[PDB]
Amino acid sequence: AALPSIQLPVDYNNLFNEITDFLVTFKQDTLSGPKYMAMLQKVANRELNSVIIDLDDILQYQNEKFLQGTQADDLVSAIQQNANHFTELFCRAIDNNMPLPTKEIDYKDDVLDVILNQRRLRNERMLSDRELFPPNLTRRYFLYFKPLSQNAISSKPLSVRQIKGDFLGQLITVRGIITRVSDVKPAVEVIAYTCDQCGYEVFQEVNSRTFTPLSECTSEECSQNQTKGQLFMSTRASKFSAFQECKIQELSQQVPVGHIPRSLNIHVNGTLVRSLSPGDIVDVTGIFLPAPYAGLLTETYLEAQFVRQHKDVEERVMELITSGDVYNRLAKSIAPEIY
Amino acid sequence: FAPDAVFGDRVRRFQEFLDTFTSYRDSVRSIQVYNSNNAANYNILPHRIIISLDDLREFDRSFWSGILVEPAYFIPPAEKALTDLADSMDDHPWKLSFKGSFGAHALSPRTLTAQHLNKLVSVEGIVTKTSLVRPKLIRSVHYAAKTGRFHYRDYTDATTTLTTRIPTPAIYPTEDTEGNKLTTEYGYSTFIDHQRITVQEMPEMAPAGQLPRSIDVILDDDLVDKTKPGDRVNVVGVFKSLGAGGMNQSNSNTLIGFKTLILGNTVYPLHARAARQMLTDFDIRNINKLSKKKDIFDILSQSLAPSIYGHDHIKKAILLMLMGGVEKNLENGSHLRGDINILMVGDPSTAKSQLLRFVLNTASLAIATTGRGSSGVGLTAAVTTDRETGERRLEAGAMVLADRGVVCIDEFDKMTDVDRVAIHEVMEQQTVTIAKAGIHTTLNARCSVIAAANPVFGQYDVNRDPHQNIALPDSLLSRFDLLFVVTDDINEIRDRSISEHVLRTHRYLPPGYLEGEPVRPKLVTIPFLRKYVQYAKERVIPQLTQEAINVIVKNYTDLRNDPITARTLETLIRLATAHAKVRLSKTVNKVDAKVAANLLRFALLGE
DNA sequence: CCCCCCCCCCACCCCCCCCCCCCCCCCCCCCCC
DNA sequence: GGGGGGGGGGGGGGGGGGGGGTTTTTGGGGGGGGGG
Ligand SMILES: Nc1ncnc2c1ncn2[C@@H]1O[C@H](COP(=O)(O)OP(=O)(O)NP(=O)(O)O)[C@@H](O)[C@H]1O
Ligand SMILES: [Mg+2]
Ligand SMILES: [Zn+2]
Repeated sequence: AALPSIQLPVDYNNLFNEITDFLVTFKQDTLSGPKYMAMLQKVANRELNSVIIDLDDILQYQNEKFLQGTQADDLVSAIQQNANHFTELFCRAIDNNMPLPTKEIDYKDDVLDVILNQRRLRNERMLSDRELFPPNLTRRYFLYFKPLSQNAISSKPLSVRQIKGDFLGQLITVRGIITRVSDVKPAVEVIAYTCDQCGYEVFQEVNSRTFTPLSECTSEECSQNQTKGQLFMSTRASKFSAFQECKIQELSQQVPVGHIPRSLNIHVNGTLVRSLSPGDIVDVTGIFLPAPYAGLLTETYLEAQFVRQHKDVEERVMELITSGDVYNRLAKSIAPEIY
Repeated sequence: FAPDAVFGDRVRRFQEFLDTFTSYRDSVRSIQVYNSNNAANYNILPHRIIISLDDLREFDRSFWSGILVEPAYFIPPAEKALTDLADSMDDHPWKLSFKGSFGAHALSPRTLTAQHLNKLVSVEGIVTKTSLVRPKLIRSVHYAAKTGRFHYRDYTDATTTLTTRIPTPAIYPTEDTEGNKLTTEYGYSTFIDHQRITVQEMPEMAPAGQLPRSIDVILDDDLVDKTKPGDRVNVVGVFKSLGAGGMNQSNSNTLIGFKTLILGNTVYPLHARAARQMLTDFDIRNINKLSKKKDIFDILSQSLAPSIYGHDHIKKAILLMLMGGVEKNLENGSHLRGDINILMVGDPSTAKSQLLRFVLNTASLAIATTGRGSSGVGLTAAVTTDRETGERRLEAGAMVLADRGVVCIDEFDKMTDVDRVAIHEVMEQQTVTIAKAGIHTTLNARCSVIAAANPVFGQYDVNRDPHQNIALPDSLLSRFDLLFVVTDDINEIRDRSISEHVLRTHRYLPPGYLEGEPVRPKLVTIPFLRKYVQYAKERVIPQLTQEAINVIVKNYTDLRNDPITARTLETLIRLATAHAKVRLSKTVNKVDAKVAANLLRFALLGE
């Protein structure tokens, strides 16, 4: 099945270079290392599991570069347009740039370090004539795009019915009330398989609602010996990610006259999980995306990225104690407008 | 004959048409500059033109009849020519819409017939069972990670196109021809919004003893959500068939037919006997001129239901209920309702049902109900499975469909109490709450209920108290703004008056009919009255004022210190505010409070 | 205490699978050294 | 007398084809409760 192809006003090699230059350059100097390299150092020390990319920072970086006279290709507009791809680009930039830890963490107890170290030893023996992994397996952090502050589409608080189909793929912010929330469940990122007949594990990255389990050992340790060894899934070596499904519903003021309040599924992953409770009135930024099940009609959901909620004592109580007439005034303060 | 050979000539003829009737060029440019301004100024007009089909006839009858009788071959060149016109304007495919004089192609879901398939038709009806809105995939774009090129794929189904192009299986690519792994690019990929609605035949038109027919309409992009259920509508579109109709041999059934649809091109809401009436400056000036007549409230209320004798205070209350007072929103989102809720309880044959039917014909948005015929679920909202997708979805009931309108309830005391238990939240909170089927929501039901009832006995018994005469609980009666008690009390003078009026009413003959042929002191007309109500609802929000407050507190304390309760006060405020709307006045004044107190005094005392 | 009411419960693409065909490998037999 | 080569059988792999994939209303009976 062949495909036609077209030219577009974007170049991901160029934008990858723009992203990594930003990542090693920017800092909030008006507040007086680079902000993101400091945050990545905190990730290296495993003290922080979330990288929050600010579109405000990309705007200020663009403004600085434009003040220095170079074009900057408006990366903010690009990554508001097609945010899903740019999560992958930012993670590649981080997985290249991220520094070593400054603080020690008792590393030997980490299974993924042990298993990939054993792989590296075996591959050194192979390479001595006697990528190393899928990148998601080694990527401990989670990456999120924080919207533009009002000072543009990620900034605007749409109602759910204002999310027309034209906004698919875009980073948008939606205003509503959470009507129900799922219990947290483990989604797979990378499935890990032990091989019984050679020991050399293999991995499957999963990008979809469903996957097919591997059986025959694809590794050359088996395949070059044409040994049809058996793969068995292991939870311990697999990378799971915390997954949770929520549903947001448009508020009573957003519903037009005589319409039903429309609603939208929210998918929240990683550290951002269980930031949403039912009954919360909230602005949620996320990538609005489709999912195939109908035929050409689509299921659609919001991949959550950022959450904005709408809504000392043992000595401060002495303010009222010393203020006095406490019983009378506190009694009058029950429903104070009621005679 | 093959369509492509004539496409160019059809394009240039529609281009000559658009050049000739330059109002369409002006419309295209007006849309473009509006959208450019609103894009830069930091809400968007659609890329759609309504052409008067009469203009296209007067230009070229052959092309006009081509649009009507063969739209699959004549709308694509017309839309191409229109898109080229929009391209010729300074700095996306443009779509067409049609109006006027369809002739035999003006139909209903009954008389729409298999002979009409693939023709352009106009259907009048009432909307029901609107689907959820869903994005429909029409193009997907894919970055080939190693190759660097952006591959793409177009998609087709029988709804996306006027002609039966080969289907495309809705599969996303995953590999280049060389086997290189693709990644799908949302945001460059293209999706149209898609919605499926059922237009039902108007029950007034359906012949003797047959139930209304219905047909399904498809709406795309900006036509989506232009209607809700219960809207009376005219839809224009291409009537089509789709699917295999059982010809695919897995289906053994010989007799089933083909599925059929209208692919919609425009959607007009209706209340012709338009849902929102247009007002000329002549209408504005006449409406203001009448508002300065010193007794305008009497003129308008006498102009309500001119075929009903008497009942003057009820028609006054009805007028103020059509023009309810301003709704208040307060701290912590606390809420005070602005509807006026009326209950007519009384003897038989006292025009209670006829007054409900007049209100049903006069308000901008009214929903009829009857006590036995209404379920409590059928009143609030009902869970159903949307067969378009398979999900549980709410269907709006009468109270929700009447939001920012009115509800008429005849035979109200005949309701079962599990129905009336569902009335309470609408009256008390202007809302209904659902907590079933895993659906936990609250819906707006902001509307004036007007209801008709009889006492527990067949006629009102003046020997006994109102709570003993009237079936309803006090916990429901207290929620109505005005409780009217009417009686058919016998009196020769009143009987003579009402009788000669009713005989004049029954001696009517509509224009043009022969004598005895079957059908197929200043007062305003009902179209004028409907326009006046729309004007006053839209354009004036009366502000409360101390000179009115003085009258209100004086009257409230006097009424209470001789059934009266705290709720009576904001009822008086609502009645005064609505009478200020009758005066078209930015303020409520002492006159409004005096009339409000006089009318509520009539309702309470039988004054 | 009896009767009537009213309340409750209930009915088209992709994967798995199976069949067919072709080639290769392994054993046995015969000849040659 | 043993080893190589040739020839035949048997097994395995690959390819191709095919088939499968719940609330809401209405009516009835029975049980429980209230009013004269
Ligand atoms: N004041 C009146 N003027 C003219 N016709 C009247 C008047 N009062 C009653 N009628 C007629 O009485 C008939 C019955 O009216 P209707 O509105 O059904 O009465 P109702 O109050 O609803 N009675 P019911 O439904 O039994 O409680 C209609 O045909 C009216 O035209
Ligand atoms: Mg009646
Ligand atoms: Zn193996």
